[PDB]
Amino acid sequence: MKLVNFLKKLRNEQVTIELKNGTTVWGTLQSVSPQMNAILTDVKLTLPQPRLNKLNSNGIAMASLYLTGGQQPTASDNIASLQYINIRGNTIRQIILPDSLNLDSLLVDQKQLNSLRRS
Amino acid sequence: VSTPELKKYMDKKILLNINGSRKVAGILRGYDIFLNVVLDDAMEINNNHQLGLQTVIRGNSIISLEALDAI
Amino acid sequence: MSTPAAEQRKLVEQLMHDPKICKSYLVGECPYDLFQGTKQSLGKCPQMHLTKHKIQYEREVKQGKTFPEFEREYLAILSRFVNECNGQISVALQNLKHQKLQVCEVCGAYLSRLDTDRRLADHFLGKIHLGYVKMREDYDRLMKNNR
Amino acid sequence: PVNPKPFLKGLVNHRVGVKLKFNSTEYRGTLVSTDNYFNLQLNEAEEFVAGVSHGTLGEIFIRCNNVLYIRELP
Amino acid sequence: MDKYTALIHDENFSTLTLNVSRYPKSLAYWEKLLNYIVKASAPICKSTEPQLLKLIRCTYSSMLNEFPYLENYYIDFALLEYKLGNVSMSHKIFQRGLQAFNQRSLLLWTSYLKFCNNVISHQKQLFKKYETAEEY
Amino acid sequence: GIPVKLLNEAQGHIVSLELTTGATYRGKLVESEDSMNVQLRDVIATEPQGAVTHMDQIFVRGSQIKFIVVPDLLKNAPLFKKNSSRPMPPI
Amino acid sequence: IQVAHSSRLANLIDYKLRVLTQDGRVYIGQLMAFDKHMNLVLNECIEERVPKTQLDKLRPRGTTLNIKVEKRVLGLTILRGEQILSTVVEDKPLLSKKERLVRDKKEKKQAQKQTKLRKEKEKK
Amino acid sequence: RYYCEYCHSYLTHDTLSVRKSHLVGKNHLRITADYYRNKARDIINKHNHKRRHIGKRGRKERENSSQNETLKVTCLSNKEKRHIMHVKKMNQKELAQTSIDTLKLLYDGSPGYSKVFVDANRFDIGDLVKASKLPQRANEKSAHHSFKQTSRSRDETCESNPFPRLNNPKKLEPPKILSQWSNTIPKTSIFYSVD
Amino acid sequence: AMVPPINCIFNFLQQQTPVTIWLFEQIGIRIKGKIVGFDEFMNVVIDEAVEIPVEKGTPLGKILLKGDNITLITS
RNA sequence: AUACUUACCUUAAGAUAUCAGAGGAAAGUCCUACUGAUCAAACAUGCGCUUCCAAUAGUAGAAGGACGUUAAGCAUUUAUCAUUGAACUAUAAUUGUUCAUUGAAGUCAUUGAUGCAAACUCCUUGGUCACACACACAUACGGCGCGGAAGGCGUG
RNA sequence: UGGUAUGUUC
Ligand SMILES: [Zn+2]
Repeated sequence: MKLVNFLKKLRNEQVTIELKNGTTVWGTLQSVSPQMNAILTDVKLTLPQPRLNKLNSNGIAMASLYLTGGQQPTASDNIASLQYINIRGNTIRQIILPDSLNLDSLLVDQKQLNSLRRS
Repeated sequence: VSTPELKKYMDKKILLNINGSRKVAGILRGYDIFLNVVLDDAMEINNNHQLGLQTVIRGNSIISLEALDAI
Repeated sequence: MSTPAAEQRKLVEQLMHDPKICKSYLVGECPYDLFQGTKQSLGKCPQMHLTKHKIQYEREVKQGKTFPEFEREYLAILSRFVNECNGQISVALQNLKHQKLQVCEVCGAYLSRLDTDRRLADHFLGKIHLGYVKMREDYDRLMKNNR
Repeated sequence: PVNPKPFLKGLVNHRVGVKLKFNSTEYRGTLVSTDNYFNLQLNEAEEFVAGVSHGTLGEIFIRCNNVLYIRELP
Repeated sequence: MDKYTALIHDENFSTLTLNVSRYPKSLAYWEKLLNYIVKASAPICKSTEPQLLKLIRCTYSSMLNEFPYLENYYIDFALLEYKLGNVSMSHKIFQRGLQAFNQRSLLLWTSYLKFCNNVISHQKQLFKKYETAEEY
Repeated sequence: GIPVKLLNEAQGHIVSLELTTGATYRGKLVESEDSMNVQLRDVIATEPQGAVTHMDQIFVRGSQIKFIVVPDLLKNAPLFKKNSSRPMPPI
Repeated sequence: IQVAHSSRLANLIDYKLRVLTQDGRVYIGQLMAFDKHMNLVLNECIEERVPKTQLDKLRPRGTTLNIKVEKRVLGLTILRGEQILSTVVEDKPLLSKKERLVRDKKEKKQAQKQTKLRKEKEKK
Repeated sequence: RYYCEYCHSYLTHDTLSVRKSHLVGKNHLRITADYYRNKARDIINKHNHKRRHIGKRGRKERENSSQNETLKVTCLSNKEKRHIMHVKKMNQKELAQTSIDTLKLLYDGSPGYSKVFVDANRFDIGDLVKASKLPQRANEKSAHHSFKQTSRSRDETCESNPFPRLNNPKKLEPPKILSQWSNTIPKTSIFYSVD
Repeated sequence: AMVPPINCIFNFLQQQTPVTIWLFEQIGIRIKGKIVGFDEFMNVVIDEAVEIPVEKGTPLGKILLKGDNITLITS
């Protein structure tokens, strides 16, 4: 069992990848590499403010969003809408999956089932 | 895998910065393939207090290792 | 071998009296080990060699309780290679007897007088020549310590 | 002359205290089983974020990278 | 004893030092005294004896008070202070040597700019040094 | 892979590398390794808060490197060629 | 600019990338090569960063924000993959896809001719 | 395996010793030097055009060109342009290898000369010139060149050469002028200088 | 003659020479003790361990110290 | 070029789309110029598909730069630490202030740095294509000239 | 059964 082979099965679905910065990437997912290198397409990077007034946020990730090139210049919040982002795998903390997909079809490892039938 | 190329730095005084702040200077006696290094008569440069007769440093924590001698 | 962590485990596993321990490595240089890298390698050393025995042996020499029959064992190893390559260098001198070439015993192979000092220095810094040099001066030092 | 892997095999089903590297949090509990990566499973464990004991914890799996040291307790 | 005390108990250091001290303006004595000091440091490195380095800096700087127009020794004292590692003191030695000549010397400006090229790494300021060199 | 081999192309040419601490180093590249350990010689060293010094040699562990800047002619190196044909390797 | 939906980092050779690193710095340059560890080689990449003084203009509240960005120029750099965080595409290649095809067929011809020559030369 | 795209040659299993021995090989080193000489030559002499986007000239433009005149075009022959472009490429090459080294000639007797201008005794690149020499393994080239090497030591004092002018120097060499403009010069000098 | 660092840690074990172990900073303690056994990964076990803030600190008895943390092992 | 002399090497394994169905050498294996379904690649080929493609009826403009000038612009802010002596204020061991002395380090800058803003000059890039100098449009606008660039989707 | 490298001879 490697859950990366689970995650490769998704391949056309709106996910939200929450990275270790705090930045969250919402978008249609294309392929996933065997090191969890997500490639999303129609993405909407955003950085959630912490709802308490005095607390700032990540400052480095503010710089990273502006420097992507996609921040809307009139925009109030840190959002950056950009076609084609590519994400190196060690950055992903968690991936918010869609509500609709059935886990009990997808989590069946074909290779584990293959060996277990064979042996 | 491959041992680092420090055959020319053996038995010479050397200053390396452990982590990002500490600076340790000693005589290089041996090295490993992780760039662990053991140097005699170390001192921690700031007054600077000596460490001990024989120390080893985990090369995870070494950044750079310039040599304060001939080579 | 592959990942570095696996490579160390072999070294530390090797860190952690004569039935399963070779004597020639423990006295000095095991002559199995010395030209195993080059083409004249007879093969692998069949008796096991450890670093822990070498540290224990340095402890035993440093305390002073040396046991010389071990050195007689090592000398019994050296005599074979010394006499065999001495026969073979006389074979080389016979071939050189029977474009200037000379035969160097201390590598046991051919050189020329025409070549300059730096190429000849390159040949003199070899696995074969240095294994031979440690072998030979250790042999003559053991012989003069016997006499 | 006891190495770390026999040291952890020796502490199986014995009281041990593991302190994580972060907050000087410590979990004191009995060691059920250990991995090759020294992942730790603790049973009947208690939690000490300082000297202060906050609670009791049923079974915990402590991830291999976080632990600073593992000691045998009196 | 260290290499410093082997230098300070040498017979030659007494006579060379003492001839300089007798005859301050003759300059072959200063050059013999300085060459001997620098040569008795077989390799100049960042770990050579700090007493011996302090002795070298005192020798060159006193010679450059006695003979303020020797261009080549301002350059050499700057390059020695570079090799020891601190480029700031070598800046100050070049600017001291330019000041001895009222800024108007070609050899010191040429060498100070060939030096400066490596170590400025700010472009407006590096070019302002060429615009200062060009008016003198 | 190609980037590590490009670093092997740059031996003996002035390279500039910035470490992960923030320091910058510019000097000749004497030796480099498959692990990216580099040894710079006659190196001008800029510390993170900006002080510059001169070092005779330095060995940096390649894990700490952010980037390396090699000479600009090496874009014409032959390891970048896509369409390339080999001479049928020997036994 | 629109990028193909099934375009992996092997397709995007000679496009102009926008690589983002961990310390908040953006590297912009023509992509030359990549590797297993995801460490790029960028041809004319220019580093940019937001200074700490300009940074508080990014914080959420004029209409458009104006950020003076400290940029350094470096050329033919290799990045290290450990530091890379995400990559975005800025500009298409110089040559068109058709014209790129023409160049590739030409280069295959010339290379095959040269190794045919080198073989027949080593025979004689 | 290891393959050298400069040398176009495969070798057996690369060990750092074997590969490091190859990369300093002589045949390899001349082929690599040739490779980058050719690529620098190409990125100079690549003769390729920008696209020309031609706009329809206005009538108000096209009257004022009708006034002026046709202007004659000078074009060389084929053989003429063959010769002249050889000459121009030769001029750019020798103007690129020209360096101005007068200030080293002028300071040739000064007291601290060896330490600044020999360049082997400098304190910054003194060790590096020592390291740069070669393994020098073929000494037959060294014995074929039968000059004396004649090194300047660092230990020179101003006692040697007390009076520089006692026949030891030669005059400064006159300023070079452009050979195409060599009839520009004034015909006779002002004073009568013997010899 | 070269001493590799495995050999230096093993000599610390074999002579029982008391070591000060510098952990990496932002933790801010040091471990004094004696090395009983060491790993391929540089995990060490320490008998009569003391931890010290950065010389009044608490005693620990015998610990297994994970080698990812250790910065210096000095004597 | 040959030849000879040495010196350095002479290796991680495994695999080539998936699922189901028929056949051959009760469990599984292997195979089928076998057969379905899915996937992926190449090549053709289309969509009233979507975006973009610069004055000459004029001396322009668009996109991106400048590691360009005005420019010392305008407004703020920075330039060591320890020891000893002397005067000095004082609730005070003398905390504050000034002058000198020994030692220790010390990126250059102060015409800098940082904040703000404007004018000007110049570089690269493009179908500077063809037919037109036109009264349109609520289902809001014949997207009903030829190409080119880039994607989306479909078929073979 | 090899490769690269080195230098000599012709
Ligand atoms: Zn080659």
